[PDB]
Amino acid sequence: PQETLNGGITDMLTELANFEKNVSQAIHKYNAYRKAASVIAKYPHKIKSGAEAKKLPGVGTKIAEKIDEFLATGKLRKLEKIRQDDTSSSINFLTRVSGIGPSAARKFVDEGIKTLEDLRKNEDKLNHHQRIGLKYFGDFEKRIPREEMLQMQDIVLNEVKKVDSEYIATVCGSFRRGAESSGDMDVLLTHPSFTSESQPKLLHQVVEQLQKVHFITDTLSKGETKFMGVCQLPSKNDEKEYPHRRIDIRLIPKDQYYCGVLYFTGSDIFNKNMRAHALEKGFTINEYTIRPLGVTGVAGEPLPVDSEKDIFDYIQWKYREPKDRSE
DNA sequence: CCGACATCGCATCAGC
DNA sequence: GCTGATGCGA
DNA sequence: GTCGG
Ligand SMILES: Nc1ncnc2c1ncn2[C@H]1C[C@H](O)[C@@H](COP(=O)(O)NP(=O)(O)OP(=O)(O)O)O1
Ligand SMILES: [Mg+2]
Ligand SMILES: [Mg+2]
Ligand code: NA
Ligand code: NA
Repeated sequence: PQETLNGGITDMLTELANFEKNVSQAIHKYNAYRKAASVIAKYPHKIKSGAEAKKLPGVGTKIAEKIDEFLATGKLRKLEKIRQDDTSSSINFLTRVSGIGPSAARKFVDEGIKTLEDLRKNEDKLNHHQRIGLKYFGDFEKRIPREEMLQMQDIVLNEVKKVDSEYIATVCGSFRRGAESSGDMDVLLTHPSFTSESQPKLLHQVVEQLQKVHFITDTLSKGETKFMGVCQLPSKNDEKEYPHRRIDIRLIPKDQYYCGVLYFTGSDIFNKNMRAHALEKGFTINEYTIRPLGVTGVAGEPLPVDSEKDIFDYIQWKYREPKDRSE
């Protein structure tokens, strides 16, 4: 449905969502507000009353009232007030820095630190993730065009095969679904010598090579199975340098790779749909495995999976190209 | 009336 | 020192 | 905040 159809309402609900997470520390009210924002933004009619919207799953009494006040006054008093609030609005803002959550932001604002400049003055009070978050605050809220993503995929698949040609890597996320832009790069990785019933060196060697050719520039976190960091395309000729980008690389056992690929390909709402279909079918799907329920409710052993399609077959669903997995 | 609401790897903190 | 908890991003 | 056992 069109943007400014009920855009005024969904912006209201998303604002309310973020204050719940970042200021009130009420994570379930956060998800609640977003569930309503989502179900309304897909509703193909301009909403006339709070009662009209209350018919949608996720829209209860309190949001129905808020919609009324909005439709009648063009604003929400509680939201207007909380926007005015110097403490609460500063807390909400600081959480836009990756590494700073609802709790850290609460602390900074307590001891007087409210803005980016305040963060820049106080580097010694920040940890490694947060410094990188501050350093790339602007870049991180930018989107990545598919053309850049393709160029990034080139570098990654190249350097990975160059380390060891038996590696298997797949760029998942929205990129794999064909999207015209992406928020980050989600890379999945496996090797024929790494399974469930089974070398930690496998992930480290890939990160290292990518740092060598200077594709990876910073590191947020890194273990034996998951890498979170920053990456940048090399800049061409004398043209303006590319934004720094968020990139994830995680090493998955060969056994669990395609449950991994399928899950991390998304979309979000496709996953929950395909998890519940799926449920009436007597199977249970997580990111690792698919297991059979289970005549009382016991899970049997993990079932063998050697492609995405296998998992589609178990639950008797027609395989669907990542292109169509928007839900 | 009252609990569930997605889930997990990693960094750092709190406590011993 | 170690172990578990907590915060964080996704 | 919403839904439902
Ligand atoms: N809450 C959730 N429930 C089910 N799957 C989820 C999930 N959160 C993440 N995933 C799975 C499904 C997601 O598709 C996949 C990648 O996570 P992202 O990179 O955070 N989201 P995407 O890459 O699609 O879009 P973009 O990055 O351009 O903003 O991880
Ligand atoms: Mg992504
Ligand atoms: Mg991601
Ligand atoms: Na409802
Ligand atoms: Na943040």
